[PDB]
Amino acid sequence: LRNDFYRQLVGKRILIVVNYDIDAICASRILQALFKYDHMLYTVVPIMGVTGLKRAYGEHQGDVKYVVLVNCGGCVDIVELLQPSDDVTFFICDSHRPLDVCNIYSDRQVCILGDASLEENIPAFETIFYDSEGEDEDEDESSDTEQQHDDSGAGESDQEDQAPRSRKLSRLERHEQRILKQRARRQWESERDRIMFEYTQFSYYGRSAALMVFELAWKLSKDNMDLLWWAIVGITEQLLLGKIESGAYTLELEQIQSHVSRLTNKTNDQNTMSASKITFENDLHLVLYRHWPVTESMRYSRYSSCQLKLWTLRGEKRLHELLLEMGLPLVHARQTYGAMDLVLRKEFFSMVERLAEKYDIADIVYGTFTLSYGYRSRYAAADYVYALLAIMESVKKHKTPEDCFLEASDALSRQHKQLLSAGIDQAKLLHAAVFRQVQSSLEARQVHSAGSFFYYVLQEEHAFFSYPYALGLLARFLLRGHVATSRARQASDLPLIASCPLNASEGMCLLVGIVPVREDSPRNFFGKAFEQAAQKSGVALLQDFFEPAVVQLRQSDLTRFLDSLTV
Amino acid sequence: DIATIQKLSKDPRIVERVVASMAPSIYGHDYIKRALALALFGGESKNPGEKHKVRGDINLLICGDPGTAKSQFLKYTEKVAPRAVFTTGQGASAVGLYVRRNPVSREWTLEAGALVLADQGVCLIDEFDKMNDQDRTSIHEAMEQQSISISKAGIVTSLQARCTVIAAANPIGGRYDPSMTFSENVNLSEPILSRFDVLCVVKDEFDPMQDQQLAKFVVHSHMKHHEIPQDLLRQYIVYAKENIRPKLTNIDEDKIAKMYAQLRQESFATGSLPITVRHIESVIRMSEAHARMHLRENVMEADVSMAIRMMLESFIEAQKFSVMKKMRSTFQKY
Ligand SMILES: Nc1ncnc2c1ncn2[C@@H]1O[C@H](COP(=O)(O)OP(=O)(O)OP(=O)(O)O)[C@@H](O)[C@H]1O
Repeated sequence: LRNDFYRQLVGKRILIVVNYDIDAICASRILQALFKYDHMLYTVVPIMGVTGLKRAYGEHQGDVKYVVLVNCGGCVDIVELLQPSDDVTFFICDSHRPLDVCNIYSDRQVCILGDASLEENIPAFETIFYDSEGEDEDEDESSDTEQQHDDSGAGESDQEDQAPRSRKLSRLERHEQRILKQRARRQWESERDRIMFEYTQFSYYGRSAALMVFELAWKLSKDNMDLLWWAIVGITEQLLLGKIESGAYTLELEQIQSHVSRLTNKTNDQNTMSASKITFENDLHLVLYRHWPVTESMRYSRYSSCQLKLWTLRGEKRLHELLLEMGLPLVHARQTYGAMDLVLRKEFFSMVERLAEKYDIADIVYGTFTLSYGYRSRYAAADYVYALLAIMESVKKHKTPEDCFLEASDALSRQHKQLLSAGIDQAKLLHAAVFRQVQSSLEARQVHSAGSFFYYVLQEEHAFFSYPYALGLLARFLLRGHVATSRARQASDLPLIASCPLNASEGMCLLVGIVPVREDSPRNFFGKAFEQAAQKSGVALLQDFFEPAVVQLRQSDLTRFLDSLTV
Repeated sequence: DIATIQKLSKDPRIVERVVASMAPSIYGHDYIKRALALALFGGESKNPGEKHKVRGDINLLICGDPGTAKSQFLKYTEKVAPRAVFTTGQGASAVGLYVRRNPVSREWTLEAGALVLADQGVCLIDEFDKMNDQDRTSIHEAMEQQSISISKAGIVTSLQARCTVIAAANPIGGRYDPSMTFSENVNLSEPILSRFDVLCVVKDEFDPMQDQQLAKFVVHSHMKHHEIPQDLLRQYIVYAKENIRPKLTNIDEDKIAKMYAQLRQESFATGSLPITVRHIESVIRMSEAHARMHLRENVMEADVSMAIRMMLESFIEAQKFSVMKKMRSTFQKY
């Protein structure tokens, strides 16, 4: 709730919107709007990393009490992170959910939006910080330390039969005067079975970043159509239930339509140009039905391709055979779908949905929205987001990271669109440059298993694959690629790694972790899994991202680290 | 009976089984056998950005003997390979049978050569070396710029010549010289020397054992009255130079520089007859040729080192009685 706490929000603030994300911008531009509405000046921020965050707060060494960060938080007992915080108001709203408890407790400078059907970690603080063994926060028999310290009367207090609290059992000795430590460790470790179940085996994401924010601003009587679209963007990023889960899809078909359909501000007069209120339809995650012909865009998506195996010829043969049953002309299969004639381009999906039921594909259609600004053309559900990811354009000017962020947030207006087509173009060329490596690497047989996983390494830098989003995308097209056709049915289920050269950064051999096949809810080990070898030998590793599934190494200090990381 | 390919086509011994179907005619001469064998289907356009179109071309040459069987080597090429035309030495003045376009004379019939008439294929030459210098001029761009360009009519249009070239010439000096230098063996002008390729030669000296062996083979050849067939590999090479489109990757491409230096340092004014930056790139052509002989599309040290093997043999071939320069230089390489 903040139908009460929002009424705190008038004084000065800082609105930080942590490292690059589509949840980020969609969730934050609305609040920029909200906050120049009630006549507040504030601060939006680019985040380059947790160090970027810490210097940022360092540069804002004031007493801005209404500090705000969003889509982060699980890093420390962040009073340890952020010492000078005294009673300063922070707000966490992150869906990176497996977060510390010291950030949850200490009801001082934090917002426990603790609301979940998992009441599983209640004494998770009641024994690690509250108990201790072989400790110094205590007294001694001598008269020089005759003062009572922060006596928790627990293992946090002494273990020499000095514990006024801890009134479950005997006092002097259970079997010995220090069986205190024995039972302390019993509970400690027997329930580190569940502490190590947290944060040291697996990570995930939770819920939205900004649909809660839509309901917040909905209670103040705003029917901002565009805010529905921006939140739609925020979700349709990791609506990708194979990437990171939505789940609620068939429940949000009630939720969001109920937000928007039932309140019909015009039921009879809406046949107008500007922003004719949003609609909903059941369509695909075929990449880019609209502005391209079929036959290139039927070819660069993984799911349409992997099930029909087109990077070899034979897939094209069966492809043509299904265009045959579809009876699309090849010319028409090479003019833009919109550039087609009428009747075919109307009936296209109408036929494809039902007579693809019978030929190896079942999971291409979705439920989404689309709308006009005017009479130019009818933009698409995600063709923003696949234009966005192409704006992470790590050029060597050193300004372009933050500048491309600022550009991106200045994109989803109804105004700036000469760039949006730019994003489309950039996206397409990268999208088929993805495919351009798979044939090279598959049929060169670069699929290094090397034991319990599959593994890739690469050799030099591409501007595609300088940054790691494209890298995860590489790994997540090859994987299906190889494991369709080179295997029996036994070994299709193992995880994957991939090197990522950075000729820019003096030689670091970046990596990204990614998971085996077809287990949507059973997600990453790699919330910590890499860190094993970090303990065993341990060499210059990083975990800088609030994204977990990533590292950054030296050019060449990986292989032995990998041999340790065999297990 | 169409996986005729892939019941067999992936074996390691198939480096040499292609040689057994060149021309089933000659006892010796593995070298030119292999050279034509690779160059019949090798090729790569690799058009970089707007610069030019590099080559679907090569000019292998054998300047042998006036009468060692050479003109017969050529015909099986045609009887297998997809395109051609037959032409012998003493062609036109290289103009060809420059028209102005009218409905007078009933259209004033039109063409410019035969590399205009057969591109990405072959069209044949025999016994060249005693032809009009005014043709050795003329053909001297199409080989490498692979481009034609004309004038001198009612038009100045242009047209594509992507081809390779037959060789088939004749030496001067009677039959063939000793190991004494090659520029002295046949006398072609300076700005033609530019390009050059697969340098082989039918140098002859007498072994009676070999005379016995081949002559048995000959009379056996004259005794047929009434591994590969020609039935198939035709289609292998259609497939190979049509569909698959190889590549290269950094494996050892620095070694090429040391060997080019081995030319320039061992060879300065003795033998090294302006062999510029075409034959070097022909190195790549051999390697890409080998991998398409394998349908590989990439490679390790193997194909490039095979190129180095063959070139190392040849450039020892065309020296002096001091014949072992790169030989001594490459026992460490070899
Ligand atoms: N291994 C061989 N098998 C069959 N015939 C051979 C062989 N070696 C030499 N010959 C014979 O030698 C003759 C060579 O004459 P050919 O018709 O080849 O003219 P040429 O050698 O090309 O001479 P030029 O090119 O100087 O006119 C051919 O008849 C050929 O049959």
